[PDB]
Amino acid sequence: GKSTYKIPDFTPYLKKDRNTDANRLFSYFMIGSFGMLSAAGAKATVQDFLSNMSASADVLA
Amino acid sequence: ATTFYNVFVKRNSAFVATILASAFVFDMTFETAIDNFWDRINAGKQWKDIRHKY
Amino acid sequence: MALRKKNSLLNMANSYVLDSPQPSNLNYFWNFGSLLALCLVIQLATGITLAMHYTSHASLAFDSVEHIMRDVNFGWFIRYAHANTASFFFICIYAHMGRNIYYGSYKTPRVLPWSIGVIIFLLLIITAFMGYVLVFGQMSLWGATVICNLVSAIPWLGEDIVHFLWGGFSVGNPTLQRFFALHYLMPFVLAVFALLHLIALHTAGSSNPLGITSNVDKLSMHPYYSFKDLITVFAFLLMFTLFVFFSPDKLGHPDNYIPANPMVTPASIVPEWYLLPFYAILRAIPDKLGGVIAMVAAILILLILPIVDRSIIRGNAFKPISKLLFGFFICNFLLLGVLGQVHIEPPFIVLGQICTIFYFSYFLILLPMVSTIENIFFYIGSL
Amino acid sequence: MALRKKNSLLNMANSYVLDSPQPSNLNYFWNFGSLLALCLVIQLATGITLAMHYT
Amino acid sequence: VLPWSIGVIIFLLLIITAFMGYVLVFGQMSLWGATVICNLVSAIPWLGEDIVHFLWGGFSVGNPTLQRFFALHYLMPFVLAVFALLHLIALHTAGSSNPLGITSNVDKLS
Amino acid sequence: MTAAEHGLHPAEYPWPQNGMLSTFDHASLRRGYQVYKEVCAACHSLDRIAWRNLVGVTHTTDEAKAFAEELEYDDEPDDEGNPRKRPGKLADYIPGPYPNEQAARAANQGALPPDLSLIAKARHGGADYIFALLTGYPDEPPAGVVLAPGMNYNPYFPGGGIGMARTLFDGVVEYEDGTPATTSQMAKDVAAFLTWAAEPEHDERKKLGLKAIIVISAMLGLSVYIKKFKWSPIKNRKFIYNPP
Amino acid sequence: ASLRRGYQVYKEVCAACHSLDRIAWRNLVGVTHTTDEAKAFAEELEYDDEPDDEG
Amino acid sequence: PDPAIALHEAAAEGPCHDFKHHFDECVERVTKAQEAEDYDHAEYKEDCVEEFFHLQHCINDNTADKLFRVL
Amino acid sequence: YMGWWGHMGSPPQKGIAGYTISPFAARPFAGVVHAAIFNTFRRTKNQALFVILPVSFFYYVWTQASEKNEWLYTKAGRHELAKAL
Amino acid sequence: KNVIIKWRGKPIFIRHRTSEEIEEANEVNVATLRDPQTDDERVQKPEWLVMIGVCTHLGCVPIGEAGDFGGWFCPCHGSHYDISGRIRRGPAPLNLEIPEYDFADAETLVI
Amino acid sequence: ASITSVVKTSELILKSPLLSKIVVPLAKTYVKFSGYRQLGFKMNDLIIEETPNMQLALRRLPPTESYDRVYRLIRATQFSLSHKLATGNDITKPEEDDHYLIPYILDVEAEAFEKDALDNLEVV
Ligand code: HEC
Ligand code: HEM
Ligand code: HEM
Ligand code: HEM
Ligand code: HEM
Ligand SMILES: CCCCCC[C@H]1C(=O)O[C@H](C)[C@H](NC(=O)c2cccc(NC=O)c2O)C(=O)O[C@@H](C)[C@@H]1OC(=O)CC(C)C
Ligand code: FES
Repeated sequence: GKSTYKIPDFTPYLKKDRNTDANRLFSYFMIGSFGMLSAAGAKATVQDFLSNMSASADVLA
Repeated sequence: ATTFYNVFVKRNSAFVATILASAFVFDMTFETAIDNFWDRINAGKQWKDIRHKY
Repeated sequence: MALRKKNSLLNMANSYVLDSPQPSNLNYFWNFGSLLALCLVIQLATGITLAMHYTSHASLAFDSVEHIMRDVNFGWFIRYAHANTASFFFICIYAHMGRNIYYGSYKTPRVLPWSIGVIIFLLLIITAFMGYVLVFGQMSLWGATVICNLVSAIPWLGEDIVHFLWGGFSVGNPTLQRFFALHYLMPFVLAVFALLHLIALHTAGSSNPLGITSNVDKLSMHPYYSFKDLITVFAFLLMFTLFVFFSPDKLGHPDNYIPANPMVTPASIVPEWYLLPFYAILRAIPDKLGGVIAMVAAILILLILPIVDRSIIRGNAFKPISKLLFGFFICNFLLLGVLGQVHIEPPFIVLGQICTIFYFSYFLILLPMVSTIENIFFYIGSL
Repeated sequence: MALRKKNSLLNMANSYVLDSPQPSNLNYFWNFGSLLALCLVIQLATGITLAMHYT
Repeated sequence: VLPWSIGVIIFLLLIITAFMGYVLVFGQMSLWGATVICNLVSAIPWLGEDIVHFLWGGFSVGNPTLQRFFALHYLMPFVLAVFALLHLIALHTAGSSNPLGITSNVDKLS
Repeated sequence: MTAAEHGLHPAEYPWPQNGMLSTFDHASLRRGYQVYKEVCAACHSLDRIAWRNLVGVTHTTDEAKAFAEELEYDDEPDDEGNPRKRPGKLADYIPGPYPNEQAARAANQGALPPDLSLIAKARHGGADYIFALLTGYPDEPPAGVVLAPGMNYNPYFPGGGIGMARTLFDGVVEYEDGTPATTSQMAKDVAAFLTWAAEPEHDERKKLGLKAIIVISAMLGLSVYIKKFKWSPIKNRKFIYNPP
Repeated sequence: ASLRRGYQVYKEVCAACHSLDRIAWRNLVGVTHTTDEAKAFAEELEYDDEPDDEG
Repeated sequence: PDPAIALHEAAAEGPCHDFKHHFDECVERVTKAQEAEDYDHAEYKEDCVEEFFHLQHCINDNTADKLFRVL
Repeated sequence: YMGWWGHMGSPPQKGIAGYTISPFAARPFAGVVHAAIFNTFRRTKNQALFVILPVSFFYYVWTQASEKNEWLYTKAGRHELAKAL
Repeated sequence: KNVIIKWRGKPIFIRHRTSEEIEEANEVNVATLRDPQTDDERVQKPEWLVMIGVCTHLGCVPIGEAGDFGGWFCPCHGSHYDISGRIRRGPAPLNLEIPEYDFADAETLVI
Repeated sequence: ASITSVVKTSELILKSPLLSKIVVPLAKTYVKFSGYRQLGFKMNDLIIEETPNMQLALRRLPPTESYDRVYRLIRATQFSLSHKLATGNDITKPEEDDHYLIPYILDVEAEAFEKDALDNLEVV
């Protein structure tokens, strides 16, 4: 309400183990999983999509 | 756990290498897993199931 | 100084996608812009791919689309992705326009992005109409016949113009070849206008759901909106997946899988769903020329929203009467859509006329009245 | 302030084709840039036209 | 350096664009041009042959090749226009050079 | 419009392939091909299907080559430039019963039997419409219906009068797998077959969609965690205002 | 006048072995022949029609 | 023999009996009307299509799943 | 009307202290269950009328129109259809 | 006799009408005609009924000589056209369209 | 619309006893339903400011009033993005909803409209 050195209450959101490597590693596991599926999805997308350019079934015949 | 972070995550070059190697493994295993699952839920329906008659 | 700011080329990317200052409170309806960018990219990728397999000659067009479905590796996917994404493009574009109307994005200082937007909307309609013709199925032919015969209502020169667009005396091979060329081109024009409306917007920045200035509290476009945009990308791709892989023909008309036959007329010619409201507006006017003018006016009338909205407050978040009026307007726009696909029979003829009058009266009467009254209620009510 | 400078869209055209400050002594070899722009426009116009007739 | 470097890419795109357009006629020079030029890619070790067949869409230059060159020949000029615009935006930071090679900052003309 | 003018809308039958995870029953597809070949092919073409398309769906390569080799197709001219015929190969398309539309209409009292390659996608209803139509000829047209000459009453067909007569009767086909060839069985089989003809990627498409759904769902879940993670500083921000 | 004479050479000498597939009878009209002369040339030949009613 | 025949007959006598009777009564009226002279020179000739559709639509709703279960 | 970082065009700010914590220090899903239930209920309740009123009205309109249309093209509706045309 | 000429894919009915046929067509009072027209408006030469032989209802081709007004009968929904090719009975709203045709010679017409 | 217009029209209504009897209760409920007070805004904080006139009026605000306005906008933006409403002291009470800006914008506009009138004067 007045003092700016009295930091507002963040206890509802602060993690107790916040400076552990375990803690950071978890969030990077989420980011990395997301990167992993995006990489797997992009590979699948590109490979399937560009295969249209390979000889079609009538040509192969 | 610090060890895991230090090896696979701390350097971005390592993290991206880990992600791409994981993507490779996921892609290969997921393909195989879906293939088997798809064959079980569609059992006796697919060509591979009736081909033996011919 | 950081390279992204120093180098002129990088700086342009930077100013749009990275350091761009955005309001900190944009809600999920601000994500349709990026979905429309994603639709536009998917349509260019799938579109260019289909063009590598499509033949624009009328003797071969329909067959080339069958070849795509049957012989090209993943051709089914590319075809269905392209056809369904055209529907999703219109869901996203209606959403994006709806967001802009509800939140008053058309007001000063954003009249220019809005006005260019109305042109983007027209180009999208033209683009999607021409693409529909390229299949050269029955809906393709009969759609091009009916729509291009509306141009015949332009007095004196109308007939001549139609023959000029068709390249002949009926829809045929010349029409098909020219629509292919134009359908390839128009999405690039549409991309340029999309980029212009963003450049125009950059002067004011995005509006926000409260309708107040955001100059007090800005957030970089990345990472906050980058990551927020991914949520709707994946939500969109889930919807895309359900249609493309599991129900690819739910949004379409079976008549387009019959090859074009100039003799046989299909049971019912109705346009693609996203054109249906404008089609209902056209049917409402009995006069041929009147109908065409009304149909075009139904889109161009959006250009007067900056004038007819007399509110001193931007957007509807705080305006209960405007919100109710907007609800009625949006539902009426959907009812027009539904009336576009019924037969011209009682009682839908009169109903279509009432809905068309309601559509126009929103811009011309109700919005000016309601916005004037709300101004007075805010002032008296807060005294 | 003049509209060509005030309006963001106009200002971009202005900065490239109208107020763009050029050296005063460019010779005729600086005109190939605009000829290449003209070639590119003719190729787009003729090209798109041929595409309307080509199979 | 940057306008120049983007220009070198414009030059490559123009070569590709004009090569593909030449194929679209499907006359003898069209065919034999596409055959010989796309068989240069066969020299890329290991994957070269595979890449050629992928670009042709078949085992020789034929209909698939022609259709895909049409689509790309339509597209490439638009890419070339975008790069042309980028090299100008890049140039705008320094402005045009001039035949004396000195600064023109002292004496500008609209 | 009158419901007559629209046609009766077909029931929703539980086809094997209905269901996000379900393929066609390929034994039914094979039976359906036999119905097409022995009944429909008399009047209807299947022009978009090649012999190669049956291979590894309904038939082995040998069976399909045998079907192709029984037919004669137009070869390139001989050395004197005289026309020639050759035996069919797998790349050949299944040939139609008529050389052109005029021949087709002359054989069918003016009506033109459509090509069946896309018919399951080209009609509202799909398999259900084909099944309903083939099984939906009443013994007697409803009293008071005036059929035009050469028309047959069928309520599922718009207008009621169809130029195609009832064709499936118990035991017109003898299935090679010992399945009783009842009217309903044959209609179910042929309707499955035609659905496959119209959308031959159906099985592959739905498997890839399963993969897509799973990956995209996971990425959607993760993208929401990441969004919330990166936005938490903004959501959690607190202010203290001291008026100056 | 030379073009017309040349057509007569083509018709009486070359056409025995060589085709002229990209030229239609209408192309000679108002170049070498009147409309009547060209229609007369066309009407002397038989071309494939659309099938009759029995196909 | 054809499974459908039995299933349709059962559904007509059972859950779709009201519609069966409607169609029947319609047919009786129309046949009787056709029997009467100067029917050919009438303005409106009644059919039974509507009643037929109501019956068929009902039968199909009660039969669809049962029929596909025995194939 | 909008500037850039450093000169965004805000009236001068003074007297506001802003505080936040690191994403790594926060639970991103803190109180998510409470929000998903109670907050969404609050926000939906507050906006319900603006959706329900127009949707219910236009659905009723459509329902009446489609039922009339259906009835006009029955045998029973022959006469009323004849007048309506 | 009635000929069928394809012209832009659409069939063209050309009937060489007899004297008594012309008479039959000139009878019907214009008043009682969905699409009110007399034969003189339709033909520029009474012996040459030239029409676009597509039915005005949906777009089937009428079988000629059949009908109830002995002209053309569309089999699709049972619409009857006249010897002028005017609609008399059935769903069809308009009379069978007349192309723009001119008699270059008295023995040849262009359409 | 101009704030001048809004203010003049409102004054016509407040004058007429009949009109005020029916309009003032409506306007009070409207403002309750509007719900801007639940984000801790004063009415005037919602007026569109990207106009030259309004920019000038904001520059004429006393420093204190201006600093308070910036806080209310930042606070409201934060409630918006959190999908929370104000509670307790953050809710604008009816007595605190003062028209702090209306006098300034009415002066800016008075001059702008006089300028337009006087640009069209005709010596008689
Ligand atoms: C001897 C003739 C004949 C046989 C046998 C025949 N048909 Fe037909 N069929 C027709 C004709 C003629 C039409 C066109 C009817 C019309 O347009 O009035 C037709 C139409 C159809 C239609 C489309 C109706 C529509 O909606 O336009 C389908 C589907 C169909 N047939 C499938 C089959 C199947 C499946 C079989 C047998 C298994 C079959 N037909 C057997 C002659 C036949
Ligand atoms: C290809 C079609 C379009 C694309 C890709 C597109 C993209 C975008 C993007 C990315 C933004 C900024 C982010 C956002 O607010 O969502 C935006 C804002 C805007 N767009 Fe669109 N847009 C398109 C069509 C339209 C149309 C049809 C209109 C209007 C009829 C329009 C009017 C606007 C306006 C007014 C804004 C500013 C809104 C604001 O932030 O307050 N756009 N658009
Ligand atoms: C805004 C961008 C676009 C939209 C909205 C759009 C829309 C459409 C639509 C609606 C169709 C009919 C689809 C069908 O039912 O089969 C279609 C077909 C087609 N489009 Fe596009 N299109 C777009 C961009 C492009 C582009 C850039 C190309 C590049 C050539 C392209 C090439 C084609 C082709 C070849 C077809 C015919 C093949 C087919 O029907 O699938 N499209 N388009
Ligand atoms: C830099 C722009 C372009 C260049 C350098 C270029 C070059 C060429 C060339 C060299 C040919 C062979 C011409 C011949 O000998 O007949 C050609 C043909 C063609 N180009 Fe382009 N082209 C360009 C742009 C375009 C564009 C934008 C289109 C749009 C579709 C297009 C459509 C065609 C078509 C249809 C042909 C084949 C018809 C023909 O050979 O005339 N071109 N182009
Ligand atoms: C479509 C092809 C191109 C177009 C339309 C184009 C257009 C232009 C224009 C209009 C200018 C400024 C005016 C001038 O100096 O002539 C310019 C400058 C320049 N262009 Fe290009 N250009 C193209 C291709 C190239 C290529 C291939 C290169 C380099 C390989 C290049 C390198 C440059 C450079 C370095 C300048 C700056 C030169 C200076 O003013 O000193 N451009 N170009
Ligand atoms: C790469 C630099 C080139 C500059 C143009 C490229 C694109 C670009 O600027 O991207 C941005 C990411 C932009 N989004 C936004 O403004 C945005 C702003 C605020 C909030 C949100 N969402 C909320 O959470 C946003 O989504 C966007 O998607 O607009 C595309 C259409 C642009 O494409 C073009 O105009 C070129 C062409 C492909 C259409
Ligand atoms: S189509 Fe000619 S009678 Fe209906």
